[PDB]
Amino acid sequence: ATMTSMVSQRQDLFMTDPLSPGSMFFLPNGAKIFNKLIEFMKLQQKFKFGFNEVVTPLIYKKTLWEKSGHWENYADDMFKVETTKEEYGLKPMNCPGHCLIFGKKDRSYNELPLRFSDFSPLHRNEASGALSGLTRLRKFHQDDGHIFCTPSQVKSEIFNSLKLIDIVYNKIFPFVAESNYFINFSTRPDHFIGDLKVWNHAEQVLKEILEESGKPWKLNPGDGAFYGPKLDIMVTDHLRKTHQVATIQLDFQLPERFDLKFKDQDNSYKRPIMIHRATFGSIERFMALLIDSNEGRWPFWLNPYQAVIIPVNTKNVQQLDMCTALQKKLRNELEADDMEPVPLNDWHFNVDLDIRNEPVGYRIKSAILKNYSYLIIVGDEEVQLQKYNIRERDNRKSFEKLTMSQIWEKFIELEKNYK
Amino acid sequence: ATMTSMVSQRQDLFMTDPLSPGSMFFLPNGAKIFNKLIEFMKLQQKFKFGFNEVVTPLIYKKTLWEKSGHWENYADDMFKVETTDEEKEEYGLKPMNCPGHCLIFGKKDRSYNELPLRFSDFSPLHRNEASGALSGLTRLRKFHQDDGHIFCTPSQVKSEIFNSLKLIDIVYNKIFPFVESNYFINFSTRHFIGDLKVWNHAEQVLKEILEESGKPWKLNPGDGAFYGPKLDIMVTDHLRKTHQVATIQLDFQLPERFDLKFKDQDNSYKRPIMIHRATFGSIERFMALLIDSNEGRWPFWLNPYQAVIIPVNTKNVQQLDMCTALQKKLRNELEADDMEPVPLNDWHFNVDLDIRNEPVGYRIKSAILKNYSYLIIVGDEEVQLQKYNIRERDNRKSFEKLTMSQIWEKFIELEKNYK
Ligand SMILES: [Zn+2]
Ligand SMILES: [Zn+2]
Repeated sequence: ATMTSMVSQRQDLFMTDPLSPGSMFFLPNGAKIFNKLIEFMKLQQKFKFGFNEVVTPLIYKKTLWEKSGHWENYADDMFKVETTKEEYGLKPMNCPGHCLIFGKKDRSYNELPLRFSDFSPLHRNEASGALSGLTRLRKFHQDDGHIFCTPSQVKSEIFNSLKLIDIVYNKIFPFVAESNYFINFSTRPDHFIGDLKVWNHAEQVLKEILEESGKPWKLNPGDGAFYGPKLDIMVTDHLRKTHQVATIQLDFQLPERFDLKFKDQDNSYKRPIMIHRATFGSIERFMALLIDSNEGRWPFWLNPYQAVIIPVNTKNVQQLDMCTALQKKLRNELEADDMEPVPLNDWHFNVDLDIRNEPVGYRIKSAILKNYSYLIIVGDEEVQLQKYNIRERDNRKSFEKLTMSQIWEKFIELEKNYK
Repeated sequence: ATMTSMVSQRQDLFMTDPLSPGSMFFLPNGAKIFNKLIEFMKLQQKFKFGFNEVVTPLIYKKTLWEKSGHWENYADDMFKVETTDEEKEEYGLKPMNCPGHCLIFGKKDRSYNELPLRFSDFSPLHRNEASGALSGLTRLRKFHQDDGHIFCTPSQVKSEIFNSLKLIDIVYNKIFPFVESNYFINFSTRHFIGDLKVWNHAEQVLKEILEESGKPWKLNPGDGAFYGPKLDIMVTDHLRKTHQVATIQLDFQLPERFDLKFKDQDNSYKRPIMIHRATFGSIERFMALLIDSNEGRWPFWLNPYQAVIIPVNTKNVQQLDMCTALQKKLRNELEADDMEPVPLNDWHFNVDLDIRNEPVGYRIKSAILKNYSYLIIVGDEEVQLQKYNIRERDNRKSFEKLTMSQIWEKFIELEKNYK
């Protein structure tokens, strides 16, 4: 039994049905987690690193995949469909579409760097025994992106693109001069395409980046790719298992095969440099890694169960009213029979309430096994003192006596700073 | 419509390519509108009407659609996926999310206190029509429907319906005043499963709720051939055209056909009554309606271009600084070289800047052309008084001279009103 499957069983995160083999179901909780990760990524891309989200078509004509050469390339690794017969097929990747977007209009050097980002679902057909859990899948969401820029600025872009990664694995996340990840730098093979000039410019720029990075990097000379240099992000498990999550890969083949052009400052037509960018890699896979790392214990913001309120006596009126009040505040929800709707950027916390008639210790225990980030209990003392008893799960000495307000502000100041 | 296409051309909303007929290109501005509408509906369903978002797989075995009953009537325009060098069980693509949610409900044992249990699905849908039957935003192959379903005991039914109507009364009766009611309803009983007197009982409860409604309504033979009664919500067009924006279905067939059950307080298994719900319907279509009605006039909430700053003298440093100050301090963007992450719920505004060297009147030339919702101008008097000149979109005369913070607070208090 995998850790993933186990945590899913416990928290009701995921589902799998034979009617849809290899395709992942997301329950309301897995929903919350997924959507939250995606939201974080979106904010970071749009409001910091300058990416513009687009939504591309899921399926394309055979002729398109033939233009990119990914038709014969992906044979049984890609699904297919027939139309009323042109023989359409489903996109394993976002690349060709994002090339079309660039090609549809006349581009100028002043629009560059032009960066696109797409969260659209991706379907890949793999052997019935090849796919296991979230790591190897059929239908999987990936956060993609592409940078179209003049060579001069390439370095800068790479830098920024790495910074994002640095913020993800080395800052916002646990599990390991001393950093979380190292980098595999993949140089030119013996057989390649595209002029060697821009090739060496690229490679040199990269050598400079990694050199001044401070992060450790393996040279891995000569492996991949005929369309140009790669960078693989490597993070190691607490179990010592080494994982490649995201990859930054320059592509010289698509610009030439899709014939993309941009007006330069010298008023001549030059072909733009394309950069494949990923961070979370496979979102499902990323969630996998997170699961294996935290074994089901989520940071306060990502946690499907943010906190729980337990009254000492189920039949105690004071405690009941107090708890219900705090809940109603923390969840921040509006009645359905009402009219006025919910606004934007208003805070909402899950905050379940246990009304079960069992003993206090029982709800404590069960709620602990349930992973809740914060346990808030109300006894006689809590009632008389008009406060709440709150604790973090991962420490188990906190026990702060806090007012509704103070709690609200604490959770807000939590999701604001993440962690 | 050449309207939607015109607005798409001026605002850079949507793109189309021969290589993908039926699939719409969503790129950055149209994607902004899209994602924002979707976000609104999200918040509303989640923190108000008590819905849980889920993500179902795009691929399902033909066996599923068989067992559901869609493999017969709706298999006509449905799309199939082979992708098999061997069997080839003939997995079909999902035009609709109906069966998936039933799978989700039936997966785990449930009881009476888990109801009403409401899901929602924003997952992409592909329905294949004739090559010429395609209207650009009206009918596509690939589109996103808000969908959603409800599982509740009979006692809950009326309740769940009323609330489900309230949601509508938000979007139409309130939010969008495109034209004391903005809508009227329709009717049902068009191959069905079960007893005739049972379906007639459903028509009795639905007619009973419409009798208790207080809204205009009509009748019709052919709506919702199955699994039971229904209410079609029609909107009178800009000019003399009635459409159907959303549909509310009452389905007694699926619960019995998928063998769904729960445990009533008496500890006996009863068959749940499910309600198919929709509000936005097709988001491409709804978006089309919006485009036609508003012409590219979209309010400050939905607007891709939220505003523009005009430096009456473009070569003046004193004015420029006061401009960029407002820009940077408005969009609230962060440096790309920082390790500083973009927080959540932090406000952001598009608020472009025109440094083009021309007469100020020419930079005002296209503002209301590009359809900016506000026009901000900085002159000498604006620097001396340390404020900005704000001109309202639809107000040809009235303007306000406001400090930065006032523009901030103003915009925030605006987008919070869904203005
Ligand atoms: Zn790519
Ligand atoms: Zn349905």
